[PDB]
Amino acid sequence: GLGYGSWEIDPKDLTFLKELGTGQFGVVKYGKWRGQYDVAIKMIKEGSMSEDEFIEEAKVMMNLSHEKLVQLYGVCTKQRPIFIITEYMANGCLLNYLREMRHRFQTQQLLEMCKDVCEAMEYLESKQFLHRDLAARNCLVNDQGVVKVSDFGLSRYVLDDEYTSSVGSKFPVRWSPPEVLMYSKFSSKSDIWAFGVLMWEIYSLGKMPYERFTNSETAEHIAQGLRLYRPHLASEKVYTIMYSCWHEKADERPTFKILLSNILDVMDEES
Ligand SMILES: Cc1nn(C2CCOCC2)cc1-c1nc2nccc(-c3ccc4c(c3)CCC[C@@H]4NC(=O)c3nc(C(C)(C)C)no3)c2[nH]1
Repeated sequence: GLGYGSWEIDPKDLTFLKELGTGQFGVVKYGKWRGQYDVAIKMIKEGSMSEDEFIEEAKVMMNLSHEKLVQLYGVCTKQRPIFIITEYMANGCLLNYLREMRHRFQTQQLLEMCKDVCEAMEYLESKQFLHRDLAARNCLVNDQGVVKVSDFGLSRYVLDDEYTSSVGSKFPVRWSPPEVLMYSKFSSKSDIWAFGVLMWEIYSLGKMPYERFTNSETAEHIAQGLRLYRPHLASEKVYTIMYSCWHEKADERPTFKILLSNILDVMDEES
């Protein structure tokens, strides 16, 4: 009503029910909107976000819609802390889901998770919109086992130098290409490299990439041409696709449209 924009949700319409976890912007909770509809609510901790810049960008993010992207519903900005309201995903983050051995996933199921994420990324690529922190920890799973991409773009609004600096403790070193580590040069092709590492995470059931190395050692080894190698559950055809993401030259890595075609082809050959 009066005083609320299209983007704005009235926080008094929210009921808070459970805590889901804590991350870069603070606490995230599960709740209901108008006593009926499941939602997730990010409560943005004081000092953690460039708030005015995010609010202006939220207008662009409200127009991004795809079945394999976590859906933004709105924001609450007339009070602090500000809230970000999204679709609720009942089975939690992909990294923890992969690590639960009781699921005993079949190889067909693993390739379907890769396809879910590739569909989302092809859509963002079509709108020239980078994720910038693609990894299994930033994907979520719903009650039907469908994987969706979460928190795309939000890296631009983090005020913590240990996350933003390429030599900081929280920087995603193990998901980054050589030109990001050396010159901090981000592009569609750095999202491509990260997607290859995510495919490796899926087929490895959530092991840490380069698990015997530090971040510093990983950066040096990548520069010398070392790469991750084939997980036991990945076929030769699947490993070819993930490895194509790691070409030293950025312009020789595929697009997400090409990767999606390749994944569909392997599904037809291995199903
Ligand atoms: C967990 C969980 N368990 N369960 C069930 C499992 C079965 O038993 C009952 C509980 C459900 C969930 C669950 N559903 C969800 N739906 C929507 C969103 C979230 C969500 C998304 C992101 C984050 C969290 C939560 C919590 C930790 C921090 C994290 N990152 C950011 O906040 C952040 N990171 C960045 C960047 C990438 C910019 C650093 N920005 O914000 C959801 N979590």
